[PDB]
Amino acid sequence: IRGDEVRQIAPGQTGKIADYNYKLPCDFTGCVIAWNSNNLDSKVGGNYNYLYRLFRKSNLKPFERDISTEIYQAGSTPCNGVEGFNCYFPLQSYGFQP
Amino acid sequence: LGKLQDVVNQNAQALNTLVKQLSSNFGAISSVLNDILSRLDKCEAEVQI
Amino acid sequence: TNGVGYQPYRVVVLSFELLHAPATVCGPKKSTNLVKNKCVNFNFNGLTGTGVLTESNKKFLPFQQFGRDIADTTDAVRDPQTLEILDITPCSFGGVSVITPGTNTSNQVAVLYQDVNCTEVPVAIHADQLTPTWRVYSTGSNVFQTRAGCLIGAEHVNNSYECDIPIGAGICASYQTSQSIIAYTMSL
Amino acid sequence: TGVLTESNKKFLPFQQFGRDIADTTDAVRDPQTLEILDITPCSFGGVSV
Amino acid sequence: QCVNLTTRTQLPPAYTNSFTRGVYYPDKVFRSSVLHSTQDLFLPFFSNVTWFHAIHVTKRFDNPVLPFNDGVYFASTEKSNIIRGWIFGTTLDSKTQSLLIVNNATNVVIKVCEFQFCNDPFLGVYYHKNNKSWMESEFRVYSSANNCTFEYVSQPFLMDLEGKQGNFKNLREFVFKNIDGYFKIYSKHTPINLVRDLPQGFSALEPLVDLPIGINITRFQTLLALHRSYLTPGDSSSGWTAGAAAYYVGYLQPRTFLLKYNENGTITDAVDCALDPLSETKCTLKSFTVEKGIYQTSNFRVQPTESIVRFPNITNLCPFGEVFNATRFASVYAWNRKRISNCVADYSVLYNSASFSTFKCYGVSPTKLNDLCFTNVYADSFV
Ligand SMILES: C=CC1=C(C)/C(=C/c2[nH]c(/C=C3N=C(/C=C4\NC(=O)C(C)=C4C=C)C(C)=C\3CCC(=O)O)c(CCC(=O)O)c2C)NC1=O
Ligand SMILES: *[C@@H]1O[C@H](CO)[C@@H](O[C@@H]2O[C@H](CO)[C@@H](O)[C@H](O)[C@H]2NC(C)=O)[C@H](O)[C@H]1NC(C)=O
Ligand SMILES: CCCCC/C=C\C/C=C/CCCCCCCC(=O)O
Ligand SMILES: *[C@@H]1O[C@H](CO)[C@@H](O)[C@H](O)[C@H]1NC(C)=O
Ligand SMILES: *[C@@H]1O[C@H](CO)[C@@H](O)[C@H](O)[C@H]1NC(C)=O
Ligand SMILES: *[C@@H]1O[C@H](CO)[C@@H](O)[C@H](O)[C@H]1NC(C)=O
Ligand SMILES: *[C@@H]1O[C@H](CO)[C@@H](O)[C@H](O)[C@H]1NC(C)=O
Ligand SMILES: *[C@@H]1O[C@H](CO)[C@@H](O)[C@H](O)[C@H]1NC(C)=O
Ligand SMILES: *[C@@H]1O[C@H](CO)[C@@H](O)[C@H](O)[C@H]1NC(C)=O
Ligand SMILES: *[C@@H]1O[C@H](CO)[C@@H](O)[C@H](O)[C@H]1NC(C)=O
Ligand SMILES: *[C@@H]1O[C@H](CO)[C@@H](O)[C@H](O)[C@H]1NC(C)=O
Ligand SMILES: *[C@@H]1O[C@H](CO)[C@@H](O)[C@H](O)[C@H]1NC(C)=O
Ligand SMILES: *[C@@H]1O[C@H](CO)[C@@H](O)[C@H](O)[C@H]1NC(C)=O
Repeated sequence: IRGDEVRQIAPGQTGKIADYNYKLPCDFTGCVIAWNSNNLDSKVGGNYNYLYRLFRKSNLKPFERDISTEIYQAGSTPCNGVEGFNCYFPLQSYGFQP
Repeated sequence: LGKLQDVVNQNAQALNTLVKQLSSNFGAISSVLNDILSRLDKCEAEVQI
Repeated sequence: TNGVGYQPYRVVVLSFELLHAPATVCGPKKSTNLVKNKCVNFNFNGLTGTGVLTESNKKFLPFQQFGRDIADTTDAVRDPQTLEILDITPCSFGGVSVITPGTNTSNQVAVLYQDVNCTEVPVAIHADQLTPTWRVYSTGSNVFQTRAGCLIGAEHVNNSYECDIPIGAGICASYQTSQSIIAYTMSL
Repeated sequence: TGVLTESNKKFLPFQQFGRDIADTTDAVRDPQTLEILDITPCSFGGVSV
Repeated sequence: QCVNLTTRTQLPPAYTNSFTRGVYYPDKVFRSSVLHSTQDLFLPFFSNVTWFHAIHVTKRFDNPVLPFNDGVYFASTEKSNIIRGWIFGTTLDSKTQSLLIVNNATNVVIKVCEFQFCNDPFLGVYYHKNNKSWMESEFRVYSSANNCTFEYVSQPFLMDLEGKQGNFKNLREFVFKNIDGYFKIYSKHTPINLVRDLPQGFSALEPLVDLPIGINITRFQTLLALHRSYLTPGDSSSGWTAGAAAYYVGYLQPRTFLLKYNENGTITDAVDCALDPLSETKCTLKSFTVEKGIYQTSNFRVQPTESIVRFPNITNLCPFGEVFNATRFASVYAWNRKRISNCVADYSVLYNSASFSTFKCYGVSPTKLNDLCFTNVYADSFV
């Protein structure tokens, strides 16, 4: 993830990561380790291999995974699985410059 | 008949005091289950409850 | 170009209070039509809960939304959409007593619903939401009204005997010999 | 802390500990030598002076 | 490639009564001679469990897409091992990950995988002509498998996949549930000699697996193994005889139970609290025997079934772009303060662009900010 979102890896948090990508329980025995990975996952011109889900219908359950790439209908009209106005691709790319 | 009336009054007063005692927080953030369960998830609400 | 500790940080502090006064800043939820007189989970302006909603009369000054009783539990709430006062009651009540001959004899039982008329037992007990096995003990032919309450599952007998299982208000129940539970006024 | 003794208990393969009415652990499966050991307090009440 | 069955004689769904079934160990702890109380997802006693069966001569082979509701009790009576797998998922369309448990007569395989499932999948069995035995040359479950994040191909084995005629000999009971991304399966196999609906007896379903699939499950279906021999006419869509097996599906609900652990550590009896007044008294008194008398009993009988939300109808999105996307902030000594009212604090708009180094909330759990209304909102802004 990015640094600013490391705080979201904890029980009872909210945000992109703690709602749409990775959720932790509060009956959670275990522990969390995070370390800066610059000059290992960031390259010149931007590293776009790492993605994160930006739009979802509802929040995730704890330890639930969602790899679906279906188009997110933000507005009223169904856009029928093609990108367009008021429909977005739910996965966005981190831009990790060094 | 002060004795019998005293008995009845004692019982009624005890029950009313028991009802009144539900307003005490006992260290929790509130004395109402609904407020605790709405402000906090079970994560933090378990200890208060 | 200075260190991260010296870099500028923009800060906003959002101060508010909850569940104590009328609210205009709401979350991104969608309301639902009102279902009254049913054990239901409700959420009024973020105050969640479960119970039975009914209509009543209360004079709420414009700066008041909730009302609290002696026990401090919220009892009256102003509905934000349709401006009216609704009273919350628990969707159950104490006063259910189970009469039985002891196991190793039979599994039949009787139920005494205390201080309820036999006409209004189902609404009081919310038998619509109860299991099928609880509904047979809610209404039938063995329904008997007493000064204590309504007794179900035992046939009323005009005869009088000694007290085997005391019930109340001069009523005692026993296990006759097909085999069934009887309820009768005691013999002094 | 306590006193370990040997005993007889049928532990299914997914069970390691055993708990009594008071919820304190009373039987433990020794990981190295597969056997059940009972833990008792190393003292007892009943001493009068 | 996959073939859709065309010959069907369908009846309305059948029901039966599940009595004192579906009890499982709730923990991996040994307790002996103890009356232990618990609350969890359990199958209520004396429940209307749905009945399905495959028998021939009326050419039913029923296997619909049933719904999954926070836990399921499955129980199959069989002798020839017809009922031989399950498919779980949310849409079963390859747009979402789906779970597949299949015993293909040599291995039991568990896959969490984006499957383009058939419409009426069947695992197949075939009485071979080149040799007088049973073995299957058809595996008709899915058409594609991509982005495939789990695998439990087991050790090889061999099983009596033959078609036996007579009386049932195996009752296999399973409890599935999905909690915190963990698929818990409890299992029990017992020999029974009955050709009826659910037998008389108490089971003690042991924990089988706790798989980490981490998916959303709302529907399933069963994978039945087609019989096929040289005594049936027609093509694959007609030339198949049904099996001779039956299954039953329940639906777990949150219930409080009493359980009795015997001297050897096994569950032998239980009480469904909130079933009938007598069980309610056994449950309140914490015993399996009640002597003659009258007992005051607590309130477990009624449980909630629906939820209501009643919020003000306000449509004006809240000024997030004026406090966060402000051209200029205030100096900390003259810190700005802004009243906020008549809002819908969706705050998902900030996800697109704004990233916050610190976001700490006091007096409120962050998860509950979507389920609340705030009275006197002030934004104090500075640098
Ligand atoms: C489908 C998933 C599947 C599961 C979960 C499974 C579990 C399972 N099956 C077993 C035996 C066995 N399992 C089967 C067959 C089955 N058992 C079933 O759950 C099903 C659906 C069938 C086929 C219809 C048989 C025939 C035995 C041996 C019975 C015996 O030898 O008496 C055992 C005990 C193994 C041992 O004691 O060494 C386990 C744990 N086997 C499977 O194939
Ligand atoms: C798991 O899958 C189900 C089915 O897709 C989701 O429930 C549906 O969500 C949509 C909105 O996204 C609603 O229109 C449907 O009415 C819902 N159906 C039911 C029965 O609730 C569910 O949201 C998914 N669970 C999670 C955590 O994402
Ligand atoms: C215009 C301000 C409205 C104020 C509403 C007040 C309280 C309800 C919303 C609370 C959270 C504020 C947004 C913080 C988003 C953090 C998500 C993240 O990036 O991790
Ligand atoms: C919206 O709110 C108003 C008053 O606040 C109320 O009269 C009305 O019933 C609500 N619902 C709709 C659809 O307007
Ligand atoms: C309910 O019972 C009370 C006293 O028994 C009686 O006054 C009242 O009329 C009854 N109401 C009905 C509808 O029967
Ligand atoms: C459900 O079970 C009850 C008995 O507990 C029975 O009265 C009822 O008819 C059953 N309903 C269905 C649809 O099976
Ligand atoms: C008891 O007496 C009343 C009238 O005195 C009568 O109506 C009633 O039928 C009697 N009970 C039975 C079971 O017959
Ligand atoms: C090591 O473990 C095995 C079984 O786990 C046990 O039999 C053995 O006694 C232990 N000690 C040594 C030295 O191997
Ligand atoms: C089965 O037949 C084809 C595939 O062979 C499929 O497109 C169709 O949807 C299926 N028929 C029905 C009634 O579902
Ligand atoms: C099906 O059975 C065959 C037997 O050779 C085995 O190779 C295979 O692993 C089984 N299917 C899967 C998906 O493993
Ligand atoms: C999911 O499958 C599609 C099919 O091409 C592929 O493009 C995509 O990269 C896969 N995503 C993951 C996380 O495997
Ligand atoms: C407990 O296990 C032993 C040996 O397996 C057996 O003799 C005994 O019968 C079992 N206890 C009961 C009540 O059956
Ligand atoms: C805030 O500013 C950024 C950059 O101009 C823009 O991408 C984003 O849409 C804005 N978000 C809001 C809520 O105004």
